Amino acid sequence: LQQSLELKRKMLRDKQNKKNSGQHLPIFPAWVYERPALIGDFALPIGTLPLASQESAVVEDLLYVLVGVDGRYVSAQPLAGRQSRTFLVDPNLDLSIRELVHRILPVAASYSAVTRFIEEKSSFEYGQVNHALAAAMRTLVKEHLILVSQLEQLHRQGLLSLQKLWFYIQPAMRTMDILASLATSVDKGECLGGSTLSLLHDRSFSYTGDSQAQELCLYLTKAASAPYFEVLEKWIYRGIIHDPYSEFMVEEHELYWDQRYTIVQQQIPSFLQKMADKILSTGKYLNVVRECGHDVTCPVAKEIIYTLKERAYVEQIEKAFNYASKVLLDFLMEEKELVAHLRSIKRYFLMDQGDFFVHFMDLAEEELRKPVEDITPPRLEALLELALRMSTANTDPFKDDLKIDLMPHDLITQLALSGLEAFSFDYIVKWPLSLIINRKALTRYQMLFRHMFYCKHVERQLCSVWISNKAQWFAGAFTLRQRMLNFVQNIQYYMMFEVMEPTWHILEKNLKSASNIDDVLGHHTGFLDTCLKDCMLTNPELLKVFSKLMSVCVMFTNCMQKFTQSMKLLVSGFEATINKFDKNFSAHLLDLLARLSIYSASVISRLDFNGFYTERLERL
Amino acid sequence: LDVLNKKYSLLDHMQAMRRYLLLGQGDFIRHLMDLLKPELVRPATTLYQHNLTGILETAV
Repeated sequence: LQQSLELKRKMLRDKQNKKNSGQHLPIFPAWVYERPALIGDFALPIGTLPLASQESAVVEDLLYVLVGVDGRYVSAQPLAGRQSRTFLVDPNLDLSIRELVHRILPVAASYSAVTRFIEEKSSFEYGQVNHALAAAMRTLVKEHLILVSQLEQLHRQGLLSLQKLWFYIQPAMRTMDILASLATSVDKGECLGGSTLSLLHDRSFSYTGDSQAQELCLYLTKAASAPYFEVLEKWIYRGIIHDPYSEFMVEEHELYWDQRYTIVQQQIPSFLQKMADKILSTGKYLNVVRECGHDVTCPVAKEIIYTLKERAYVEQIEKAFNYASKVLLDFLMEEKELVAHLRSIKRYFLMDQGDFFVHFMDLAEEELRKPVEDITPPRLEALLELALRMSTANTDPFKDDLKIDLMPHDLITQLALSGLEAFSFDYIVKWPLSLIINRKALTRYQMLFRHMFYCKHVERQLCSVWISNKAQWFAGAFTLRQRMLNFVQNIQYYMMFEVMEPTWHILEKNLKSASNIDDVLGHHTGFLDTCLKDCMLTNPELLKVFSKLMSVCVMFTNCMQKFTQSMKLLVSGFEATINKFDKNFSAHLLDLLARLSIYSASVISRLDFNGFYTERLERL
Repeated sequence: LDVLNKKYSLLDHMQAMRRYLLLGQGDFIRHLMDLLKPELVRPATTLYQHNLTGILETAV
C-alpha cells in the first residue's frame, strides 16, 4: 500500500526542517517495505469424505491459518478495501462445523492485523514511543506462536478435535483482540510521542475490571513510558533536551524567557497535565545557569518509572522544582546580586538621594532651560559624571552604570519642548540580572522619575523667589506664594513617606521570603506597579488637575513673577495677574481634593490639620 | 475543624462578632454615639462614606 509511503514522506519532510543541527536522520533501506515476506499474511475432494475425516482435515488446515499461512481448505481472500482479512471456508464443507470454524477463525484475523502493526511502526519516523508500543507487542506474538505449536504436538497423536481446540483458543481470542484494538486506534487518527502514551492510559481505565486484560494493557503501557521518561529524566535534572524526533512536550525554539522554551499542548501526555507547568519551570531555571557555567549537576538523580494508582511519577518532579528553582534564586541573591543593585536604582531613579539632586540641578540649570536641538548631549554626560563624583553618592560601587536618555515625549507619551522636561535616566544592566529588571520594568521606573521631576523642579523656584524679594513693602504675593508652598511641600511629604518609603520596605521584606524567579519577578512587579498606582499617576483623567496646577504655578513663579520682571532690580498690573492666577488656583485646587474624595485620604487628612479651607464650596 | 480553627479563624471571628456588630462591647458603642452625634444630626444626603469611615479609627 503506497499511501503508507506518502504518510512516511510527510513525516520525514516535516521532521528534518524542524532541526537541521543533526543531519541524515536514520532512514530504513527500501527493500524492507517492498518485499512482502517480512510481514505474515500472503487436492482430495472434501465433499465425498467421511464426516470425521472432514473434522480431522479441517482441524489440520485451521491449525495452519491460526499462524499467517493459507490452508488447504480454510483460506484468506485478498483484503482489498476492507482492512480486516475476512476468510473463505472451502465450499460444501460440513454445515455443522462451517459455523464452528467461524467462531475460531476470528482469532487469525485479530492476528492478521497485529504483525501488520509491528511491521509498520518500526520506522524511526513513526517515533521513539510508537516504536516500543509495537516492539513490546512483539513478545506477545512469540507466546502466541509457542501455543499454536503445543497444540500441533497434541494433533500429532489424534488427541485434538475441533471442540478441544475451541476450548484451547478461547484464551487467545481476547489477549490478541485487545491488541487488534490498540493497533486500530493508535493507527486511527495518528499518534506520536505523548499522544500514544495517553491512548494507552485511557484504554487502561476502560478495561479496569476484566483483570485478564487489564494486566496486558499495563505491560503494553509500562513499556511505552520507558523511552519518554528517559527524556523527562534530563529536562527535569540537567537542562539538555535530546528530543531527536520532536516527541517531547517542551520543544526548544532557536531564537528568550517568553519564546525559547514552550509547552506543546497536544503532545503533553495525559497523566502529567497537572504537573506539566512544574516541568517547564525546573528546566528553564536550570538552562540560564548552564550557559554561564556554574553548576547544573543534580545531587540526587532517580529513574522516574510509570505505575497505576501508586504514582511516584508525580513526586520526584517536585524534589526537582524544589532544588533547581532554589539554586537559581540563591545564585542571583549572592552572585550578581539584585538586593544591592535595587538600592543603587532607588538612590537615583526614585530620587532618594538629596546631595546628587541639589549639586546637579544648579550645575546644569543654564543648559537645562535651553530648548532641545540646542542641548549638548556630551556636556550633559560630562556634567552628570561630575555631579555624581562630587556627591556623597560617590561611595556606592554600582554607580558607573547611570546614563542620560532623551525621551522626546514628556508624560504626554502616556496613552520641541524644554530640557527640564526632556531629562531621562537609563541604568545599563547585565544579562544575568536583566531577567528580573527588564526593559519593561525600567521604562515604568523611568516614568515615575519624569513625574517626580516637576515637583522637585518647582520647589527650588519658590524658594528662589522668597530670597530675591527678602520694593519689599508689597505683601500681596507673600500669601499666594505661601499657599502654593503648603501643597507642593505636603505632596512631597505624602508621596515620599507613605507611597514610596513604607511600600519599598514591604518589597525588601517579601524578597527575603521568595521561593522562585516566578515569585521574585512578582514582588518587584508589585512595588513598581502598586506604588505607581498610589501616586496620582494612575487616573483616566490622569488628574490633569495636577498638570494644570503646576503649569499655572510656573506662570506665577517665573512667567509672571520673573522676579518682578526685575522691577526691584509698577502700575499694579501684576496685582491683577496675581488675582487672575489666585482664582485659577482655587478652582484647580478644589477640583483635585474633590477628585481625591470621588476616586479612592492622607493628603486631605493633614492639609486641613485644623480644618483649614475645610469647604471653600461643596460640589452639588 | 482544626485548620479553619487556626490557619484561618472561625472561633475568633464568630466571638468578636458578639462585640463589634451585636453591640456586645458596650464601651465602644458609647464612645461611637458621643463622637458621631453632630455629623449624624445633619441631613442625610450630604454624608459620604469617607466621612463616616474616618471616625471609627479614633474610638477603636
